[PDB]
Amino acid sequence: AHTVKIYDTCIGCTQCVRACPTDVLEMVPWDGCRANQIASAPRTEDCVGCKRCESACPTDFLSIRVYLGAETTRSMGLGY
Amino acid sequence: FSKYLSTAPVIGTLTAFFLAGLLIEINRFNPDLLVYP
Amino acid sequence: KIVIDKDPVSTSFDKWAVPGHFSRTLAKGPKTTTWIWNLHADVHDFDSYTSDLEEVSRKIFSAHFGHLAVVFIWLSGAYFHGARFSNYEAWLSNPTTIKPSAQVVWPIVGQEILNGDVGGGFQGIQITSGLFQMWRASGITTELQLYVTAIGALVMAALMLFAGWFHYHKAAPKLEWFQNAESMMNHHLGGLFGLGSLSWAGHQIHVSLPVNKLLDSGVSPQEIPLPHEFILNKDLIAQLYPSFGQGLTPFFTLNWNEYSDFLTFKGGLNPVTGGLWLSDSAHHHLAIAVLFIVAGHMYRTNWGIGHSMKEMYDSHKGPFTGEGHKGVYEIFTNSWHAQLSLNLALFGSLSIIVAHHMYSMPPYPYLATDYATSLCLFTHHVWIGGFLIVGAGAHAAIFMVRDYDPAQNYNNLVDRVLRHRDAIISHLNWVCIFLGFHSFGLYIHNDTMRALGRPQDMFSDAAIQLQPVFAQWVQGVNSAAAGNTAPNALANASYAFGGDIVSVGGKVAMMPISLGTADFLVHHIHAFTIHVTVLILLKGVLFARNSRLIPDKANLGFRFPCDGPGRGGTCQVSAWDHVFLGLFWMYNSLSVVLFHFSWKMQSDVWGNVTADGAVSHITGNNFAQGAITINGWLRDFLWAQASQVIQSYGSALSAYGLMFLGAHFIWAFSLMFLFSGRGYWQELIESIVWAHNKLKFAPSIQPRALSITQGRAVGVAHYLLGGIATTWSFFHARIISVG
Amino acid sequence: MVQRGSKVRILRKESYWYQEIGTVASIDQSGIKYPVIVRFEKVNYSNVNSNNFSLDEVVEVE
Amino acid sequence: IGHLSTPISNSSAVNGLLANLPAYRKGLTPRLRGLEIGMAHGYFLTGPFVELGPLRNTDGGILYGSLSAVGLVVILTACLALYGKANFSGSSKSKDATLWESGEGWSDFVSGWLIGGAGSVGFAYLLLQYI
Amino acid sequence: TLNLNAPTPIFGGSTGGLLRKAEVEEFYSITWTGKSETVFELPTGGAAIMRAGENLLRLARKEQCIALGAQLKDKFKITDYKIYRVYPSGEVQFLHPKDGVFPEKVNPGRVAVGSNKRRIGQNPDPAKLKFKGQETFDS
Amino acid sequence: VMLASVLFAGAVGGPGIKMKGQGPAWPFNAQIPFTPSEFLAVTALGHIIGTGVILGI
Amino acid sequence: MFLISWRGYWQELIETLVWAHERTPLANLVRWKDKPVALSIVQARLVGLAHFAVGYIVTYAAFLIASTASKF
Ligand code: CLA
Ligand code: CLA
Ligand SMILES: CC1=C(C/C=C(\C)CCC[C@H](C)CCC[C@H](C)CCCC(C)C)C(=O)c2ccccc2C1=O
Ligand SMILES: CC1=C(C/C=C(\C)CCC[C@H](C)CCC[C@H](C)CCCC(C)C)C(=O)c2ccccc2C1=O
Repeated sequence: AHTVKIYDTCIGCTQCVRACPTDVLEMVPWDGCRANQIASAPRTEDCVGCKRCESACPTDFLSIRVYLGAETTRSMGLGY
Repeated sequence: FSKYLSTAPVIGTLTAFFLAGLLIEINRFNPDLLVYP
Repeated sequence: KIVIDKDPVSTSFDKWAVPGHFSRTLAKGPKTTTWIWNLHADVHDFDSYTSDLEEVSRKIFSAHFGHLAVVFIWLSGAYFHGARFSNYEAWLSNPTTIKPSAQVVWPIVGQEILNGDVGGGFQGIQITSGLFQMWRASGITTELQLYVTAIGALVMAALMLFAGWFHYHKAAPKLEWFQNAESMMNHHLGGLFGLGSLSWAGHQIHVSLPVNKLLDSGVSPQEIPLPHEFILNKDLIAQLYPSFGQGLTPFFTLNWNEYSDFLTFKGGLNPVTGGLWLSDSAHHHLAIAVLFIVAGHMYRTNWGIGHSMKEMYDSHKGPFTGEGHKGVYEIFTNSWHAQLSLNLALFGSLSIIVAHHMYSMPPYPYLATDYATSLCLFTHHVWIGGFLIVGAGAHAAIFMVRDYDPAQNYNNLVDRVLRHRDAIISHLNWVCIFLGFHSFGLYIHNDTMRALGRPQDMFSDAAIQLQPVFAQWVQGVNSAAAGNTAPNALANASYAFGGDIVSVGGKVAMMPISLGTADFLVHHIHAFTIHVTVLILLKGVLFARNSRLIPDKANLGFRFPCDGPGRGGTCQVSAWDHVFLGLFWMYNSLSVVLFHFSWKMQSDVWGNVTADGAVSHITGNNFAQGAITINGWLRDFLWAQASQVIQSYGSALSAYGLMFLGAHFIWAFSLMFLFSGRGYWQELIESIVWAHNKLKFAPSIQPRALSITQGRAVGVAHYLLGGIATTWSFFHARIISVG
Repeated sequence: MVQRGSKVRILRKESYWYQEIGTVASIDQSGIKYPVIVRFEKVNYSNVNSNNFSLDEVVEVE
Repeated sequence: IGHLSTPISNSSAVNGLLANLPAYRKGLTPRLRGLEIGMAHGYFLTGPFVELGPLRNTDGGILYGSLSAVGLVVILTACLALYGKANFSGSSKSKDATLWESGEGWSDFVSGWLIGGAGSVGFAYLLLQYI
Repeated sequence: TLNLNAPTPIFGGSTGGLLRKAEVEEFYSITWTGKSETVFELPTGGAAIMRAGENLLRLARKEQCIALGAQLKDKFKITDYKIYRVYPSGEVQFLHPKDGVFPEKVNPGRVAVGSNKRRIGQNPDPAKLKFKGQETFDS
Repeated sequence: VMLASVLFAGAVGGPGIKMKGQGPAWPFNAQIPFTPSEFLAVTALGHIIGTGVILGI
Repeated sequence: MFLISWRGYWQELIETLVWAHERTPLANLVRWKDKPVALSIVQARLVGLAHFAVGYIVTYAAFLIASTASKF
């Protein structure tokens, strides 16, 4: 599966979650503040690798990264 | 219309129309200028 | 019902200041340099920024007036340059010997060597547009009639341009004036096409036929009376086809047989000129007019009688096809793109039909012997036609993204084609592979057989024969059709199927284009290359909304480059990218059609006739055994016939030699954009913004690389321009020298 | 300590506006990491003009 | 419903030809259905080789053409062996358990294609050079 | 749960959907309640009609379920879509909403999976992690 | 012949018209059927049929 | 062909050839073990450059030899 790592420069903008076409991402409360959020990827096996979550991140050089790893049938996006 | 002529495509064209016609008229009275004589 | 609005848009220059004023995305200012290309991309796409179909359609109507202006401006320049800068007066005295010419070149740096010895006492560029043969068929004998027509087009150009100002700024029609397709079809059929062919039929009778009757008797262009004298002096119209002495009494009393001398069905070629008989074309557009005027009284209007196109589609439904054509009228009175794509398909399909019907039935006098024009007239309208067919697959795809509605289309004929599109594409996929093997591989077989010294194993006429029997039969039913099944016609529909050699001057005007083993191969090359061009464009249309790969491809748009490197990589998935790929295949398909045409005629058809009657063609009948191998296509066509485009330096054909190499450049320059990608240059520019930011003068409009979609677009644009203009220069420099 | 309106230079080496001048729009008056909001004249490739930096990545060139 | 229902979809005039070919026919064993498949394809495959050959007007052409067609069948025995070596690894069972789904008879099918394929190539050599 | 059997929409078509991959492993099904009898585009071809329902549709990919689940939230405002993935010849039931709420909404009890306590410019060089099982982005 | 063709167009093509009763009315507001839209219809069709009939024979 | 045309045209072309193979009788029975996909993005840059570079070199070596062996 492709690896999705979320870095701490995220702001809880929730834009990469709603730009995901395969429902990989979600929002989660933050530990050290307990008010703001961060994105999280608990469903990285579903990730096709379209990098639409990077097109929606407003931070300068985006806080969520996608590294295209091994290609399963889900990440290849195959209907067969 | 004057503020239209200050825009880049027109003033990029009429000066290129000016600088070409500068070079065109030079080669009519001064033909075949290879070197400085 | 005419309904308009009075002054919706003022005539101001406030928006001439700001570029990009029309959209909410633009006019804020170019922060980067993509805005300069984002501006010129989405100007004449009125549907994106304006979200009112009433406001959109007013922009579209008045814009065709502006395009009608630039055609009239272009037509005046065709008439002015024939008036001032042409040898049209000297050409009418000797039409075979003197080459047609306009566009005198100015005495500057050396381009006054292009003003060559073109004929008589004139020096200019030998033109290949056929305006000299079109104006002779119109009857024009002096340059004053060309000069006033150039003025007549410029006042018409101002008339259309004023009408585009008026019908948007002052009196803009409402939406309901545009959705009346039945009254529009009634008016364009009888009025534009019927009266346009009725009134032109009036010109060919009163004007064209009298002067050509004396020109083919060959008196002089000076001794011939002016064409108003054939209207005033009825004794002058009585000495030639004396049926005008009875007036319009043969017309109204249905005694039409008295018009058997200027409304004929002779149907052949003129033995003096080598064009169609003008009395045929006089009878032609008269019959076309009545068919078009009668057909314009078909569709219903506010007078009750008439067909309704909405109720013809309702109850045109079978058991295979569900709800039938129910919904295609409501699609076509709301989508401006589905109207554009269909009107582009049959405008470009027609433009190749015009090319095929004009080399074989040459309509104009001394067009057939002018090999320099008949080849360029073919190759032009073929090339014009194929661009418009790609615009059909383009604008059909733009229909699918934003004008397609699933609620209006349930089980109709749009839904049922989008439901078995995997059966349509894959059966189209197979038939290209079947045709690519069994047509191109028969050349690869013939290369390998002639290379290995096995000439008895290839596909030829002295070998394993592949004779075209389904086309040779149709050559037989149309060459033996005058007198048996078209009994009134004196000769056949063309001499291309069968008939005599019409020899005007020393040269062949037309002769029967035979079909052999080579003609089986190229016509299946044409069948193959077209079916791939269909396959790319139709894949773009049917998968414009979704696929198994991207199920929301219509939410991303008609024109977006990729959905990323995931799903294996989704580059060129959109509907725009299939139009981009089909442009090369259209270029690939049509360039063989023009290579087929240019050597079929030079070897078998075009040539000279001796004083006994034997024909000696241009390339000497080498299409039969040469054009079955790719080496013969290289050795005997592309290498052997480019010997005039490269030996043209130092002569009057030199600008064809410079356009030859200069188009090899732009073609090869296009691969810099096609083969490479954007993100290289965006980090190369980052080294050049640095070397400008070092000296403190980097521009505030930040430099960007061209987009992925633009880099594809700027690469296909220079690709077609590089190869067509090479084919332009190769065709022109060849047939001017030998034909 | 940077205040609002102060013209800063960015030391974040990954940023598009690294070693470039920008004006701080605001600072967040809590303990949130990366509170410094700088507005820039030049847009990056995603055509935005702001980012959240820390005080360690900015200076006080004024 | 997921499959499209055209009027000629599920027609008994062509669903009866599919159910009676030796790939879907119920009564056959894999040795027999390899023989019936092999006898049909080897019979026509010698067709294009004797009339469209590198040598056709020879002594000479009917034998070497049919020598080429048995050359295809001995190639295609390997392809049916290699497809069975690959797609049936451990005789990989599935939901249907036919000759095509699980292996279960596959070594006999390739020999059946071998016997009937080399037969009808030689059988059609008799009807062309002789008879 | 999946509530199969549930009525398929009144569709009859689509070559482009649910081929041999579905019967061996991992097809999906999206279940919703549509508050009309209206037409909607499918990711396969375009129409069906949504039932009163309990509406269910068996799709090939999860990507095709979220694309259809976005259309029901956009055009019809029915956001009650509840996708699944099947049993013995499938893998994992109840894919979305995974914690009883939409992923763009915050929900306590979720754990930040794939989080990093560093920036991207603080990523190490790959030469420092050479010939080791560590990767240049994992923590 | 031509005057017979207007009756043949008025008897066959006459009841073929789907929309009846429209304007304009007759100029004296008379109680005459086949409103002059339809009279211009069947006479033009009668001039169409009567032309080919005359030239066909 | 591998340089100008890029991948996701062909991935959506194979997703119909996969369909036409799974629905064709007497060939529905023969099954792949590898699911057919298009060539990758990095892959057909190499494939397009290889055909480019071989075709660059094979064409000149045929021309450089035969244009000199014919005359010396
Ligand atoms: C002459 C007086 C005049 C004036 C002052 C205006 C003013 C306006 N027009 Mg109007 N209009 C006019 C005449 C005029 N128009 C004419 C003659 C037509 C028929 C073509 C129209 C049809 C029209 C439409 C459909 C629209 C406007 C619109 C507008 C508004 C914005 C246009 C703009 O800013 O771009 C200025 C544009 C240009 C300077 C480009 C003109 C391009 C010309 C027509 C053709 C150039 C092609 C040429 C052949 C080049 C070929 C290539 C070359 C290398 C050889 C502005 C109020 C727009 C509007 O109101 O939006 C709400 C709008 O949609 N006009
Ligand atoms: C000359 C270069 C070239 C060649 C050979 C091809 C070939 C093909 N293109 Mg491509 N294409 C090209 C340029 C080329 N294209 C370019 C420049 C672009 C960018 C615009 C494209 C973009 C493109 C698109 C968008 C599409 C194609 C498609 C196709 C395929 C059409 C199907 C067919 O008829 O195959 C027939 C095969 C041939 C004609 C090759 C001749 C080889 C002979 C006959 C057999 C080989 C001899 C021997 C048996 C070799 C094996 C022995 C060896 C292993 C030892 C075909 C493979 C289409 C497709 O795939 O749909 C099915 C399609 O949609 N191409
Ligand atoms: C060369 C190239 C570029 C670089 C090309 C760029 C940036 C275009 C810039 C060139 C033009 C000519 C700059 C024009 C600048 C001014 C308009 C010049 C004005 C001069 C006046 C006198 C008229 C890409 O961005 C690119 C992107 C994607 C695929 C392929 C390519 C590609 O091949
Ligand atoms: C045609 C094409 C395909 C489709 C190609 C496929 C599916 C591969 C088909 C090739 C067949 C298998 C023939 C190849 C046989 C070779 C002659 C030998 C290959 C074996 C070597 C290991 C020796 C792409 O996937 C693609 C992707 C990105 C950019 C361009 C393209 C592209 O142009």
